[PDB]
Amino acid sequence: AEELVLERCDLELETNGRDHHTADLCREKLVVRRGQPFWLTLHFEGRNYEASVDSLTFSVVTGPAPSQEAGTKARFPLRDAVEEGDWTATVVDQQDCTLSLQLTTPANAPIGLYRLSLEASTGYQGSSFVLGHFILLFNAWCPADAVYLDSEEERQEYVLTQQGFIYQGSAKFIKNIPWNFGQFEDGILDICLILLDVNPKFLKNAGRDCSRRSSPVYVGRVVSGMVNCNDDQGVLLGRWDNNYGDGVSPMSWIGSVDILRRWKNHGCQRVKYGQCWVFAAVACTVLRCLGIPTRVVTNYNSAHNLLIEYFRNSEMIWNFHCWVESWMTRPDLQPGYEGWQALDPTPGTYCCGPVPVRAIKEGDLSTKYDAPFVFAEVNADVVDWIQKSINRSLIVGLKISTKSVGRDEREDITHTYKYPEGSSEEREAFTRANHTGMAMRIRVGQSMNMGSDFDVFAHITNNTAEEYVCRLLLCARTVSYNGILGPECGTKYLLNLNLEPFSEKSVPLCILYEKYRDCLTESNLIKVRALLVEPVINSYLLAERDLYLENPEIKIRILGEPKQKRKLVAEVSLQNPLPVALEGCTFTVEGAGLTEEQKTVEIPDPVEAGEEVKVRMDLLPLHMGLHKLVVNFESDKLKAVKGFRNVIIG
Amino acid sequence: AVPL
Repeated sequence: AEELVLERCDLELETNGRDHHTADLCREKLVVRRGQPFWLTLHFEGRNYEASVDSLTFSVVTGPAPSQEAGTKARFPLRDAVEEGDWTATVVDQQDCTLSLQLTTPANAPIGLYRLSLEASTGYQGSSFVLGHFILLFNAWCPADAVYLDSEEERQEYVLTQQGFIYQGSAKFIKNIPWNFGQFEDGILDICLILLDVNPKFLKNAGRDCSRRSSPVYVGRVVSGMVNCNDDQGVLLGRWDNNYGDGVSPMSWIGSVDILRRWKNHGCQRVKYGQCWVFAAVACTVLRCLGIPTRVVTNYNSAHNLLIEYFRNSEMIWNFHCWVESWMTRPDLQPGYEGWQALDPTPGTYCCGPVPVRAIKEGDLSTKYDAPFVFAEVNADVVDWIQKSINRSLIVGLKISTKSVGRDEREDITHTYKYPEGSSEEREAFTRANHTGMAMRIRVGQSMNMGSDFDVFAHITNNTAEEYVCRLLLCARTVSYNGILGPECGTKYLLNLNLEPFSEKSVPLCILYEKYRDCLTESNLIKVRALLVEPVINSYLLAERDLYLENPEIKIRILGEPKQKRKLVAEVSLQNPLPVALEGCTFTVEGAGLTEEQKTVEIPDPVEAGEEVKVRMDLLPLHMGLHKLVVNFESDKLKAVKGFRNVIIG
Repeated sequence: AVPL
């Protein structure tokens, strides 16, 4: 019995690509989707395969360290019995010198490049051939696959469609930008494989990383970490300072292809520059390429305050933010979390997600991975205290948007992240999320004299069992009477402020004459504003308070008997409150019923800081009963200070 | 994107 001579192996690129929805990717290499049969044809030289004498065994391996235990290596006989869910090969057609086979892969096989080998034994003597290579991808058409989507129209949109829209602008002005995902363009798949092959998990344990690629949760997670630079292997370098001269402007890009190519072409070095939508767009491209159903989503925020300043000048809040959602089951979580999963590749690990959009709507923030981050992107919590009252100067999570299935229209998916405001479902979610509460008010607890230095306090009360780590900005500005804020006269900022369960703190800011003296207004008024930020759950506390800097009191002493029409002497004094000297000091005293003339006494010498100043005036009561003496004090730096004194006569 |  002559040994079979394999002439050639035909990969049936055409029939395979068509059937696996990978036609564009079947350049000259075979690409297929897992859990679905595919075809190949052996051409023999001489006699054909005779099942009765020939034994053919197939071998597949993927990655730098394949093993059967890890599912990255498989061996399987060419036979008639087909075990569903396994690697198998069976004959389906046999002609003169051709043998057509059908191969199937598990629906949870690791995706990646595979080398296919064939062992052909005729009784005693045997031979081995490398038939070729194929690439194996996730399969949204296969019901047993974790990324299965039951709607064909949605598989066209979220996997096969190479152009779409990315939403920008603002809630009020929703702007769309066209984008060429180009997931099937020449070279792109190879680049995506490289991207996996350079991720830190592959460096740490190659064989394990290749095996874990059976999971779209794992692959998604890895893609979310590799899109931003961080460790120079990453794809894009972010920049928001509006200065992109040594690179490409984030607003300029119209697709993912050039970015991916540039990255690879420079030895896997960051591409400049990106912003959120660009990170999201690339991720979407990579994920679609590998066959995980994905869409780019945009969320809008808005504003009308100390909050604004705090942001102007490490998570923060933009006019809009973009990320991706990807479709898959979650066998790693409690049942019922299959579906759309948010992944945020915009800059515990550099990765972010996947987290079920559903766990975010429900406030179930322990669900892996990174629920709080995504929750904080669509929920903020702003409260004022005037002395507690909800503040709406800040609104997060508006008009969440993504492209419509098979139409150039926008779909609003806000409902998928957030129950209606006021709804009882919304309240249950806030409750699951953040397990009376915490408050903040400006204290002074003292007199504040024009001229002095003194402290004000951000007084913070934590009446929950929870410990909070917060940022606190506490600052003061002069405030005129018409309410306009003048220049700042004291600031304090704590990046780390710790509040133990059921405790309180009075955080001080010193207010200094030197800083306020000259920036003061006609009012003698200073506004203290505090902002307490708790970044995890995205909660904000605002406390405001105006303060009145009082003028010194004019001491007025009457000396003598109050008897009807007897003589009396008035002693009038003021203690300089300034740490500097008063010049051109003059008191003015009058009062019908006590004196008939207006007494004005000049002060020759400058009144030194902290020093008192006395003058006296003889008075002549004339009628029984109450008379008020009235006094004005004038000077170069302290003006129109007043006082009075009741006097009763007998 | 700009800080809100």
